[PDB]
Amino acid sequence: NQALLRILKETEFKKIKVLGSGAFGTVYKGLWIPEGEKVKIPVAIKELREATSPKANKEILDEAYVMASVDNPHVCRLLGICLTSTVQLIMQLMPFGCLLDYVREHKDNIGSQYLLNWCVQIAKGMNYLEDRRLVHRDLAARNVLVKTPQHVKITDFGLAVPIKWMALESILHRIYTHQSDVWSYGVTVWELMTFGSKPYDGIPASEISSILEKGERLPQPPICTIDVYMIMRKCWMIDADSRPKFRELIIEFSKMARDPQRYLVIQGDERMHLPSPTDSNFYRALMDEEDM
Ligand SMILES: CN1CCC(c2ccc(-c3ccc4c(c3)C(=O)N([C@H](c3cccc(F)c3)c3nc5ccccc5[nH]3)C4)cc2)CC1
Ligand SMILES: Nc1ncnc2c1ncn2[C@@H]1O[C@H](COP(=O)(O)OP(=O)(O)NP(=O)(O)O)[C@@H](O)[C@H]1O
Ligand SMILES: [Mg+2]
Repeated sequence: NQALLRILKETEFKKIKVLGSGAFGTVYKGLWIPEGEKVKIPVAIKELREATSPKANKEILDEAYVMASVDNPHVCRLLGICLTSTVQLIMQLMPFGCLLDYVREHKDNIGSQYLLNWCVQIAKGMNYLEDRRLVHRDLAARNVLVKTPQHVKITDFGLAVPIKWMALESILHRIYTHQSDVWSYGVTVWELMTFGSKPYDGIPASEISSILEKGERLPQPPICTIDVYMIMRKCWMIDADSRPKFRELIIEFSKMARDPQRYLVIQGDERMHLPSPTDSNFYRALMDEEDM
């Protein structure tokens, strides 16, 4: 459906403030000025690294239409594109940022309820991408965006190097499947349970494949019970077909989310903020009106 990707003019939007960069380009906080109107609508804008040719832009558009066609509460959708020399991409602005920075800044105030619900939502989004036959290839806490504290969405999928998030067969044989995404999901969960720790911190990326082949894995986070750690370890099995399926990950984390303090051991957990019905309805009406 071509109607899901809006082709924008350079003159109808403006970059306002840089937000960061990653690997494909630089992300800005921007404003869309609807023509003939007086309003300023905040947007996110990604300007590509290098300028491109009409041929490479066709490759861009072909993938852009796919990323504009997703429809799931836990998966971000691409909204627009500006075909300038350097192409500019447009999606919804998430004022809370990515989940990695969120858990790092709130590391002393995040309860077991939020952590397990984030795992559920990430698996729900990943299960949708598999249903659409879309391989993520870059699943990580940095590519999980926070719309509201109770609602996260996965982003930056389908962009065919994050060595420390890749499955062993991706490092060794550039093999990317939905089962290699499960490995990245396991590392993503590890990031959340360590409140944003860098996986294999201090180990050179050139040696990661060596340590994985000989049997070493990311260590058990201090707040994790053995039940949670064994899920992460199953995501990191050498046989890709032995790793759990995302639909299985949804069920298992939903079970643990029903009794969070038995599976996560967090200091002050009984004193952390729970999602209130009053808070969730307020958040929805102001920032998050989608179906759910
Ligand atoms: C020879 N030459 C090699 C490279 C070249 C090329 C370059 C770029 C894209 C391409 C095409 C399309 C997307 C991306 C990137 C890319 O990074 N995207 C993110 C994405 C992915 C999935 C869902 C979603 F909502 C967003 C994203 N982050 C944003 C942040 C702010 C504003 C807009 C944003 N858009 C979408 C494809 C091919 C073509 C051939
Ligand atoms: N729609 C958005 N709303 C708010 N912040 C965003 C949005 N898209 C991206 N960002 C942020 O912009 C910064 C740069 O994003 P990006 O260029 O994708 O880098 P990255 O995610 O760190 N690297 P990569 O793994 O390649 O995607 C990060 O801090 C993102 O969280
Ligand atoms: Mg990203």
